[PDB]
Amino acid sequence: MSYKLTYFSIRGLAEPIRLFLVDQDIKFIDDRIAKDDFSSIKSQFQFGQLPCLYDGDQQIVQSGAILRHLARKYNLNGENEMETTYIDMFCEGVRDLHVKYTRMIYMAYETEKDPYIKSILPGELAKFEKLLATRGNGRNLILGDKISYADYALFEELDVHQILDPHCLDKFPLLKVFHQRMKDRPKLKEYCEKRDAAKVPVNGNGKQ
Amino acid sequence: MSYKLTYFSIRGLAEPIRLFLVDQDIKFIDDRIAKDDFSSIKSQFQFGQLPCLYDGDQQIVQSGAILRHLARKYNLNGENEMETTYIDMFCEGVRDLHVKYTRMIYMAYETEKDPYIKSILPGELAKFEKLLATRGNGRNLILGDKISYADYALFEELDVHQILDPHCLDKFPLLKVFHQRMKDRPKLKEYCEKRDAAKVPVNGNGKQ
Ligand SMILES: CCCCCCSC[C@H](NC(=O)CC[C@H]([NH3+])C(=O)O)C(=O)NCC(=O)O
Ligand SMILES: CCCCCCSC[C@H](NC(=O)CC[C@H]([NH3+])C(=O)O)C(=O)NCC(=O)O
Repeated sequence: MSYKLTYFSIRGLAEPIRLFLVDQDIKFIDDRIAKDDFSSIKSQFQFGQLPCLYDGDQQIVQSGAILRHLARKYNLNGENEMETTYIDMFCEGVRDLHVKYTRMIYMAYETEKDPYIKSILPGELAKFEKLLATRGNGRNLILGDKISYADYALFEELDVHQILDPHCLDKFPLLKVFHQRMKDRPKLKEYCEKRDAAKVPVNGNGKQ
Repeated sequence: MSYKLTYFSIRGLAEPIRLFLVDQDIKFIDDRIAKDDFSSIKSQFQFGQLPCLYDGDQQIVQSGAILRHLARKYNLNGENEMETTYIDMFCEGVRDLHVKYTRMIYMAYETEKDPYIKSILPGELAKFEKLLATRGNGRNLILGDKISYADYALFEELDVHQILDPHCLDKFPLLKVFHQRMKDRPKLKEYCEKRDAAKVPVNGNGKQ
């Protein structure tokens, strides 16, 4: 196949890209590497890291650049400049939350999980609840009736946070409904069921 | 008057945006706020954070989204899909280095500065030295002859690292020369010399 996505055998940074491809029914090689095999191939990647998307003869690293490239190719980058900017801004906010999440996961899970759930996460989710409402009253997708790459990133971030704290979206009905809407899309429903059956690790250290 | 960039009175995340605006002769209000004034206006921003670009009636937060929007608007976004993807990838790499840099600056300057300079920074710069060479043999700008938004980000990242370690580019001829080339652009030369004579801090904690 012409698309190949190389990453570790976890959800991590690649999962929104996987979700984009699965939902759009773009067939790809999901190339999942063992942690010990990475050293021998790391020099092949431009910053020594994954994920990497091979798109025909093009080798593209950096998850955000991969997503935006696919978005342009498949018309999921908004319909005008303002929409393009908005989904970019939204998606960058999602990345900020993921940074806070991964710092807690990898550096301080045993002591910072509880405080993160109680004192950090609610205020961060509230920013998205308010933002999501700006188009289509937040009752469909980030841009309203048309899907964009930012929807896959937000879906994943809400999903991993619900694993972490099953009740984190209780006070956020728009985010809760958005999450379920995205999970109900036929190709994602099937994919997420298989992902759960295999208990795919969210992170590289087994914590979630 | 049609642009206002609101950020703290440091270089930080805003500086590549300032550099883009100045060098492209885009007039803007450089709205540099005091740290104690931010608490009172925090809720006006979509993620409670700066920088913010007011572009006419549009309010755009997230430094990467801001710079990508300006690049589209002023045709500094590459001339085809591969170029646009490439500069995105390159610029995201620059941001990754900045994350390493700021973590050290804000969380462990006294214990981690020397190990950063000796044992992290050189391998990170080597990645950029190799990558720079893929277009124009890396002997002009990131895309070869045409400037792009990524050039401003690479320039600022190289400059702040040269403040940290004056000798860091000695053994990277392409990056060294790129830095020389960018600093000699007349609008940047004027702006940067005024900034540095005014002792504008790189970071918010007085370390650099
Ligand atoms: C234990 C595996 C799980 C770690 C989770 C972090 S994502 C993997 C990490 N890659 C990155 O940090 C990529 C960051 C880049 N900014 C992006 O968004 O793609 C990597 O290749 N790191 C491997 C390495 O540097 O050796
Ligand atoms: C305090 C001076 C030093 C600031 C250095 C960090 S940048 C300022 C910080 N903003 C961000 O971290 C924005 C990150 C965002 N991902 C972006 O790229 O714009 C902020 O508004 N923080 C203020 C806050 O959260 O209250």
